[PDB]
Amino acid sequence: LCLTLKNPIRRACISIVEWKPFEIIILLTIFANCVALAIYIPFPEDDSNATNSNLERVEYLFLIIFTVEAFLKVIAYGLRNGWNLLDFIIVVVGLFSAILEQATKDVKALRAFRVLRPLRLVSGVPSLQVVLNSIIKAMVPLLHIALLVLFVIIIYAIIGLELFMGKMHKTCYNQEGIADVPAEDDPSPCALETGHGRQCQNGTVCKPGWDGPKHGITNFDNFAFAMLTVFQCITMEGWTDVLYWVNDAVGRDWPWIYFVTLIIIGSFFVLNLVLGVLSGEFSKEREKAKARGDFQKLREKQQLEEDLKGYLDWITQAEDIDPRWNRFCRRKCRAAVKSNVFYWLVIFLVFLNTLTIASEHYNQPNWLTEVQDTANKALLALFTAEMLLKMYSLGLQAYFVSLFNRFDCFVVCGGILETILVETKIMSPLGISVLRCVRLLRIFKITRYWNSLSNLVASLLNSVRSIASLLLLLFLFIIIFSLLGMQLFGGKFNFDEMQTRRSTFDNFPQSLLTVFQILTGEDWNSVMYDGIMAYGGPSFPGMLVCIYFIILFICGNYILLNVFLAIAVDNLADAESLTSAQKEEEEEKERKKLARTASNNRFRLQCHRIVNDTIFTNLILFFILLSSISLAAEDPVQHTSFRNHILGNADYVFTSIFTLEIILKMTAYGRNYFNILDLLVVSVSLISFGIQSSAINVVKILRVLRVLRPLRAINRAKGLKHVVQCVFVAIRTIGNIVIVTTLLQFMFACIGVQLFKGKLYTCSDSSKQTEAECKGNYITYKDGEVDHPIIQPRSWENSKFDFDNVLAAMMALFTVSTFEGWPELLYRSIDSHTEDKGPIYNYRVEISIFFIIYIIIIAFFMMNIFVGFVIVTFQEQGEQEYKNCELDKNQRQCVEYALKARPLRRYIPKNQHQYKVWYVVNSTYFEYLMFVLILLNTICLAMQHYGQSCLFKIAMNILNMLFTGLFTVEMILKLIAFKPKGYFSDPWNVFDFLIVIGSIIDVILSETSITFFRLFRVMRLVKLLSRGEGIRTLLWTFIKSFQALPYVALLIVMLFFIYAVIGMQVFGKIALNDTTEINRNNNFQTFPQAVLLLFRCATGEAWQDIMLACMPGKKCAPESETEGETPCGSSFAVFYFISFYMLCAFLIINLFVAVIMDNFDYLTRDWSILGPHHLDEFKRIWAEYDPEAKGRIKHLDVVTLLRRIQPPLGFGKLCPHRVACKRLVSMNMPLNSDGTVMFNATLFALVRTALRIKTEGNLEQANEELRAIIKKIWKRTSMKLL
Ligand SMILES: CC(C)OC(=O)[C@H](C)N[P@](=O)(OC[C@H]1O[C@@H](n2ccc(=O)[nH]c2=O)[C@](C)(F)[C@@H]1O)Oc1ccccc1
Ligand SMILES: CCCCc1oc2ccccc2c1C(=O)c1cc(I)c(OCCN(CC)CC)c(I)c1
Ligand SMILES: CC(C)CCC[C@@H](C)[C@H]1CC[C@H]2[C@@H]3CC=C4C[C@@H](O)CC[C@]4(C)[C@H]3CC[C@]12C
Ligand SMILES: CC(C)CCC[C@@H](C)[C@H]1CC[C@H]2[C@@H]3CC=C4C[C@@H](O)CC[C@]4(C)[C@H]3CC[C@]12C
Ligand SMILES: CC(C)CCC[C@@H](C)[C@H]1CC[C@H]2[C@@H]3CC=C4C[C@@H](O)CC[C@]4(C)[C@H]3CC[C@]12C
Ligand SMILES: CC(C)CCC[C@@H](C)[C@H]1CC[C@H]2[C@@H]3CC=C4C[C@@H](O)CC[C@]4(C)[C@H]3CC[C@]12C
Ligand SMILES: [Ca+2]
Repeated sequence: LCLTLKNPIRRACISIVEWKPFEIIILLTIFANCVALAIYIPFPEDDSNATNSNLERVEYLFLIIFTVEAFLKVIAYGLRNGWNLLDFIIVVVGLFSAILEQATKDVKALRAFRVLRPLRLVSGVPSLQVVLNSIIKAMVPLLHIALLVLFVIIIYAIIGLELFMGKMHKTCYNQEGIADVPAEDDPSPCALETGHGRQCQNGTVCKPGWDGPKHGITNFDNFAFAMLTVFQCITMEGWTDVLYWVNDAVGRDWPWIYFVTLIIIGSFFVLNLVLGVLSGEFSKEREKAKARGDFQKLREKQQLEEDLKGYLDWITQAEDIDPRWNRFCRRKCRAAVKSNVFYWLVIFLVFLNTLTIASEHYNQPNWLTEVQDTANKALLALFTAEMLLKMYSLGLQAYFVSLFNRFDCFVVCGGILETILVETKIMSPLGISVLRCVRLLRIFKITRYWNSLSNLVASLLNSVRSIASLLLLLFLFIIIFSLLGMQLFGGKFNFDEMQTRRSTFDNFPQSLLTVFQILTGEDWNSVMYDGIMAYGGPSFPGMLVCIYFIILFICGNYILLNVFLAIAVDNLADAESLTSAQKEEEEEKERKKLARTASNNRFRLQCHRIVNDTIFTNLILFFILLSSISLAAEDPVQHTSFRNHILGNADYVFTSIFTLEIILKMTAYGRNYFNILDLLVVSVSLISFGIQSSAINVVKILRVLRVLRPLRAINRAKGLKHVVQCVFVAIRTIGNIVIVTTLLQFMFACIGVQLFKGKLYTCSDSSKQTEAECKGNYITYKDGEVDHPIIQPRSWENSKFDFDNVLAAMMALFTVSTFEGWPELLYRSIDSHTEDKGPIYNYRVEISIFFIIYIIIIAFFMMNIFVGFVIVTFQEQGEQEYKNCELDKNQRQCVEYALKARPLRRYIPKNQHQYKVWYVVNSTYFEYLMFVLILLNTICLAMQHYGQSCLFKIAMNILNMLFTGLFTVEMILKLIAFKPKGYFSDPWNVFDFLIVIGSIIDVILSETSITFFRLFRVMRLVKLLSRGEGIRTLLWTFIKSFQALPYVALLIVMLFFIYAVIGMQVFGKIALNDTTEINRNNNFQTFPQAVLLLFRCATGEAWQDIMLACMPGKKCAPESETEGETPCGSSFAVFYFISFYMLCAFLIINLFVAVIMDNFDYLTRDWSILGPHHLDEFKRIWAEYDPEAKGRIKHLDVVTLLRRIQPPLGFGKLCPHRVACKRLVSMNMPLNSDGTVMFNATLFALVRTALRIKTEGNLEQANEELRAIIKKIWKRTSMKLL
């Protein structure tokens, strides 16, 4: 009993009264310890107050309590538990820190263990323990993804180390010497005159001796810096900063490949991998939950509540019948509610209330607020009257039994209280009158799929327990890391720079806000840089602290994806399935009612023969492609060029051929909605000729309308139209969530308008607190130097995104929900003081919850609901294939593999010396030696550092030559072992051969530059990825899935093309300028640059800033040619940049899930039972027993064949000459000769003996079944007939 020996009971009588009362006092002690840790405020440079001293005093009490508890629990038994060892080490480290603090007086750094005490609160309650274990157990399948991410990070770090090796160290120094790097405020790297980078064409010169872009933290100077930069880029946070810095230090044409490929491979592909693996795991758990019958409990309770709703009023209807005026009164009112007019009346009143609420804005007219107040009072009175009419008619038990009627009742009861409270001047309105807009969802009742939304809410209310437990786990994780961050960076974020940091760890609320901002992944690298500079800096011991921001980013973004996706998936796997269970009851029941009550020289010779043929079908597809290419190659920045002349003239013939084709189209038919489209587009193209001098506004909507050229090829490309149709179907399916999310967004926007109506204004200098004061000039000091003053004008400006009215609030909340620039908006809204005034530092921190709750509800919950709904909808679309035969989706594939299998060829040659080298090469020790040598070579490669010694470089070159020569030696022997005619018949052998000859030419060039071939040396490391079976199979299956669905990605390609063109035609002129989001690096001036900008926006880097930088009121380039001051730049940027972000993202969700879809077979596999992986090794073990594919085996070979098969496929460690061989020989094998039994026959016999066995005499049943529902067999199983 985990005790064995028992010491005398005289002092071990402790397990008697330690069950009920000793299990809770310790939990309260832990809670008090957490509160005390939260109260502690870290001061910079040993400062303190009274509260810190009191807390340090009570820490002694907590330590003695925990030590007494540990001693009592240890005298009970001599710690082996996982969660008790943690308590023991916590208490021992606490004692050590306490004695060190008492004796020596880093001591303080040692007490960072205190943050582990809240974690012990998990162990107290098993309800959180089980959910924590469920969260943890999902980490095992993602270890392969983690290893892949590590390998790609290492490879890209080495490649970037080779490419960008200390190049980011030259900048422009305006002063005659190196004093204060006089290059604006944030200097950028530059290149010398002989270089291809950026040269400052000013009075300044490019001179080396520069620390680096981000204080020397972001650069590929050595392996650690390069790896950190690659990770920070792969997290898709500030990768464009690194890209632009490299584009300034080196040329702009080469290094985009590195970052674009890194983003595509290490971010999008990895996210797809994670989503697929997690979806498979959740589907497996959902299928496992059927045995427990969780869905049965929800189903019975669903059909029971509707019984009570229709029965309580039924007996209430009996009360209304006279066997008093009261019953007559109740009868009239009861039928008044169920009149189909009262419902529309209350809907109209709700819409009127929404109209009244949504009409509030900054400095609204007085009559508007008077009508707002009187209409609000009238509508509140009418809604109270509606409440009274409904409650009296149905009754209290018949009213509160409805879930919705519990919502509007609370809404009215709280709204009247808030109304009176605001009326009596207690506080500004909170906004609780806005949630009356939820009742506007009652319109869905008339439409179909109202019950589908009700099923989701019912499932959520059923699973509220698990939802609360998961949210508690997330909150505890956030609290623990906030305490750790407060301990590590408490008061260390105070540098000399004029702008004090807002995202610090000074207080507990500030630490919570910073940790939440890091978890959302927005500007987390800035916090990491501040934390690095908080310590010594870019040195060896001052950089390790960066790992704190890595685990928090890795262990946090993971937890969310197992908290808000699972909740989204399971509660959507119930409701949909729930809606699948009732939707037959509403069909059979009526069927019960129905079953009772009812009882011209235009022919295919010279004008149409070569029209409908595929040749003409795909000949015009090439011409549509060429027309699109010509459209994409225009020059927007200049209106009159010879380049625009040829393409502006090449379309004249292009439209001439297309117009000719339309003549061939009017004769064939007298017309669906496709052959008009092109015609209509063609009908627009002729206007291009009829312009003359009227190019004022007609062409401004004529040239932009040319982007419809690519999208008319969907009709002529079968498969693309199918994908578009599937996309439209998915849109119509997801509308049910889209409308609800939009309504919730509108509600939050109204609340935000009520909160920050005009409060976000600020003046240029913080001294002036009103617009009247904010006038004239003021004096600002450059870089916080009292001796460097500059006059600057005083400006009274609003926020970039404000809450002045409902539309501005919706824009701001959208930019917040995209996680772009939300910390700045949060910290600007924190300072909002009064309706028309300026900001006060940290006036209301508590308003931050508004920006947090929203992010929890819209950003994290609604989006995950969206993704899970897409996943479940696609799964049910792929699952409804009504093929319910005997073989249940597994034996079908097993029999297919058994039929489509063949032994592998031997290729074991004679000429024993060649056979001797073949035996040497194939040995596993040789493969281990190669893996060791590859690791050594990549270690040598990952050792070069900036500022290295010349002898170091010579030694590295010598080692490179030695390793390369050894690899050529290995390649030659291999070649002689496998012969040139068979050595190259392997995907990996050709890969190795190209690298070796690619690593030789540059070796020759070393003694004679170009660095393209050097990178080949790194690529050999990818061979190490082909060693683990699971990761290799996962990668290969995902790659095949991507190969099988090209048109889904073609949709994203087409969307990128169209938008780009649109951006080139509209925003393609705006002048390039620094200190602006439109510069040499980010612009619409060329098609590749527009594509790069759109990729940047799809990644979501600073798109909310490019939108503002594309606003009207900009000058544009002198290349394009009175009134041209700044009349150049449109207001389309609101619809252009928002819609794109909502479209592209959706398309990506379409590409991910689909790729996941057709790959469920691997994702939900249950490797324990038989599967294609198990049957794969049969060929590998019979390859050496069959000279070729053939199909002829040895009768005696079965002796070792039966032994070599694994227990999952064959038999365990039992004796071979036993019932296994008896059953193998006793069954009905084909009636061939002694050893002329063919491979697939034996394979089918083995797979039949493994599972799915039947009585003798049913072989012909399998024979007819393998041709009825199983795919074609081509009469190839003649030798397998018996
Ligand atoms: C890659 C994105 C920006 O390009 C898109 O356009 C997609 C269309 N938008 P999306 O919102 O991507 C953001 C989510 O990435 C999660 N993330 C990432 C790495 C990780 O290790 N763990 C993890 O949870 C996350 C941090 F939670 C975010 O919520 O799409 C999704 C929406 C819901 C669920 C999954 C993806
Ligand atoms: C089908 C054509 C329009 C697509 C679309 O319409 C919506 C209306 C309301 C809410 C969402 C959408 C929507 C999206 O497809 C969509 C939008 C966003 I924002 C979104 O989240 C991505 C931004 N952010 C996550 C919070 C990433 C950091 C996702 I996933 C899907
Ligand atoms: C059912 C709901 C969504 C309907 C709400 C629509 C009406 C009431 C809203 C939508 C957009 C709003 C406008 C948005 C912007 C401005 C500009 C501002 O200088 C005066 C107010 C004004 C003109 C708002 C008045 C109210 C408005 C017209
Ligand atoms: C996230 C939690 C669970 C674990 C992460 C470990 C972090 C917090 C720990 C592990 C190793 C630690 C570092 C180890 C060594 C040094 C050098 C010293 O001169 C200052 C502290 C510093 C820089 C530590 C900072 C905190 C640190 C980075
Ligand atoms: C599959 C689709 C997206 C491929 C589209 C390829 C076409 C549109 C691209 C590929 C290469 C591109 C060219 C590459 C380089 C330049 C030089 C630059 O000074 C003007 C644009 C110009 C001339 C580009 C025009 C557009 C272009 C021709
Ligand atoms: C990724 C695997 C396979 C190879 C890389 C692991 C080892 C060899 C790497 C990891 C960290 C690396 C070190 C990181 C930092 C420096 C400081 C620099 O001034 C000289 C090189 C030196 C000392 C690197 C040498 C190589 C190194 C020790
Ligand atoms: Ca960002």
